[PDB]
Amino acid sequence: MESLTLQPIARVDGTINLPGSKSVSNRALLLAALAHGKTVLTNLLDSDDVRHMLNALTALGVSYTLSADRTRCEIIGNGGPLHAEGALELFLGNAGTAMRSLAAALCLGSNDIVLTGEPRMKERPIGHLVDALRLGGAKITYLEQENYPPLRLQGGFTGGNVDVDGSVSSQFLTALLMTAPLAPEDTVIRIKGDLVSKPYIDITLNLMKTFGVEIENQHYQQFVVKGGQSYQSPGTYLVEGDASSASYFLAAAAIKGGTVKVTGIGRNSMQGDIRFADVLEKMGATICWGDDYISCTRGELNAIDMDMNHIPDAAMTIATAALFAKGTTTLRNIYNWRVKETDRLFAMATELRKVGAEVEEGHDYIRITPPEKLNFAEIATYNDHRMAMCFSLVALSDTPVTILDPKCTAKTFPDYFEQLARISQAA
Ligand SMILES: O=C(O)C1=C[C@@H](OP(=O)(O)O)[C@@H](O)[C@H](O)C1
Repeated sequence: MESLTLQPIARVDGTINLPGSKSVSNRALLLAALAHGKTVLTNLLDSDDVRHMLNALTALGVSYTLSADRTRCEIIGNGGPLHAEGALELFLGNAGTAMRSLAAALCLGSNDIVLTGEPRMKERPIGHLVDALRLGGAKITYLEQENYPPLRLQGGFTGGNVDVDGSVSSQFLTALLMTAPLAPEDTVIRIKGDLVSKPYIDITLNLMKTFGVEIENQHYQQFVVKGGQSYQSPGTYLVEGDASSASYFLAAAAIKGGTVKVTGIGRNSMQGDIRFADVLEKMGATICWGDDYISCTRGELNAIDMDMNHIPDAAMTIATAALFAKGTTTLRNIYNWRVKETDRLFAMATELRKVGAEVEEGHDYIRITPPEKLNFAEIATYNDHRMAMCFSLVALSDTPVTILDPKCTAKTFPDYFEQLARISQAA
């Protein structure tokens, strides 16, 4: 199969202009499609997950144009819920941000649409969201395994009292929050218990406000939404650079810099993953903040023991950075790594051991003891962009590393290796 071998990188230094945020991009596209008026999105991410959302909007009849590099999108708002019949099939790859949000949005009014995706997506849970949508009136059918896509959506979400489990994915609550304002009746969303990946809920509320809608957040345990609202185009909107994509470059500097500056995000960013910089600082790196940049400069690197529930995606980057730290690193409260692009706890533990680390794969945590020196390994990537990007960091040592299926980075960052190479120096 395809592979890429990275030669040892002696030092990293430079500036990277980040690709757009996948999280912001897909929310902005769906809201722009539902809104009244024309929205111009700039710095939109061009990656598989965004392309699947764009294809879905095209299939649903939404009109838009894209610039040559696909980062500028002029969307003609539908001025209300999107519709299709005939069990129209929308293929969503392994894009959770599209699968979960569209599963809820397309329950407004009447419809007959099927949502499906790649094999792994048919193994990623969605029952908590379906349960909530049904309590609000939606008719949803599991076409294969109960609690997982594919789904046949026949509409009917009118609002009301809806309970939702927030313990496995914040994407379910995000989906409900963006959908409820357009339902005819008011909706009260009660969180059953714990809420994981909380910062992503803040991203959703931020985007909804940009598109003209606010709701009552009662300490993240209950959300009161007024029905009968309409989203409105914000005019021109700048999509933040991707803070998760930034993690690899800031970590590279913490390991082998040099100073690496990423632009497109800064101290005012809405993304929870900018807090990844705080972790590097705790490990011994120096961080600089600007209005439109974050930079990291090599200091030292010491192991940490931290609850990473607030930054589950960027946290994976700490797992390979831990190979270069002094001491044993423990990342806790990351159970849902198991239900994402791949089971990330199994995958990370398996590949880390291949380069020499002693690793304890806990049920919802991972403990990593680095080897005195790394060895060469051919890294399996599990159709997971982040496994490829995380393991690229192994090359910031005396050994090369071979990454299988390097194009899997295209899920959120097609140009990843060219960008890592841009900051890679021989001297
Ligand atoms: O809503 C979003 O943009 C995302 C929320 C997170 O999922 P969970 O809430 O399942 O942790 C994150 O892991 C995913 O990559 C993107």
